[PDB]
Amino acid sequence: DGTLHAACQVQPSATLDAAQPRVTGVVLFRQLAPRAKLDAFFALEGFPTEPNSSSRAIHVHQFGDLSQGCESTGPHYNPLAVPHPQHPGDFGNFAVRDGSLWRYRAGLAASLAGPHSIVGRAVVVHAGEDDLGRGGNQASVENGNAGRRLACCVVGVCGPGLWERQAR
Amino acid sequence: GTLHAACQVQPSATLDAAQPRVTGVVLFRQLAPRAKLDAFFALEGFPTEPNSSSRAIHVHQFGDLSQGCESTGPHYNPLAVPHPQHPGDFGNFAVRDGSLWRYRAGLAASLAGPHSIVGRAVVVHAGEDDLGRGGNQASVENGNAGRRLACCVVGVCGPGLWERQA
Ligand SMILES: [Cu+2]
Ligand SMILES: [Cu+2]
Ligand SMILES: [Zn+2]
Ligand SMILES: [Zn+2]
Repeated sequence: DGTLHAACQVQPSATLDAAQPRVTGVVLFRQLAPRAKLDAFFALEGFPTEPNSSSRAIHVHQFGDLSQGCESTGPHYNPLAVPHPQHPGDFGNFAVRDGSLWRYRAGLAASLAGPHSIVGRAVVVHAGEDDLGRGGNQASVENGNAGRRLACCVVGVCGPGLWERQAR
Repeated sequence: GTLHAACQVQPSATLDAAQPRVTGVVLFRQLAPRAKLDAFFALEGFPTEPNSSSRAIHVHQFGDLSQGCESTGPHYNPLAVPHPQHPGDFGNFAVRDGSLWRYRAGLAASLAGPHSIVGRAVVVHAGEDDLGRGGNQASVENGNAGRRLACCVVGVCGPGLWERQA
């Protein structure tokens, strides 16, 4: 009703080397009301199956600009000028098992509405684990040392269908 | 403050093997929240015969590429008006030798406000928009512009693309 829905078709970065994995999938967002915390769904494939598991970071980056693949999306979206991992799109780490990632998350800080909306911004999936600001360099407090940008998408307005169908 | 947006046009995920593969960029610039929108279109990949052709580009309701361009919904119509008065009804563009290149000023779409096209879809079609003059119901809903070939989700971007791509 006042519920907001968004979607993001994660696709490999245009700038990848042949050696890098090619990650594809979907991120869905659902926010029951403007003041509500964000719910999300993440389902990705294309990670290496050996090693059989890994931890990978996903965040929101400032610009839905895929002109240089994921590189052109800019830094973590940071409308309140705070350190990582206080950015609204700091979604954290996700467990990859046998090449796949499948996870719902709730209580996210980001919004689909208002001045700090992530609609039209980028979701970026990284090669590495987010150290959550606990590493011993400046990068830790910018991006969590999450490493190379594997795959990304622009967050789009969508209907309720995708979320309803996925939930079943 | 000026707003800029970009849309990285790519072939639909759901094309068959015999359809053309159209790629390129649409850039947007809005000087103030209630200014008319300026847009730049630069695409390639159209069939090179017929050497000349006219092809429609529109904004569709949903930035949803789950089914490629098919899942982007109908034309975005926040102000409840018939085709071709939708804000993202960009009209027909001259394609010559596979390519399309055009600047349009003073479009009645917005990057700001409740009716923003940010996060919606730009869709490039195989045919020409009949601009509401086709003589049937579809004509005043979508202009009978044929199949959806290529699309993208409109993204917030910095000033750089607009300065360089012109
Ligand atoms: Cu990131
Ligand atoms: Cu269209
Ligand atoms: Zn961050
Ligand atoms: Zn229309």
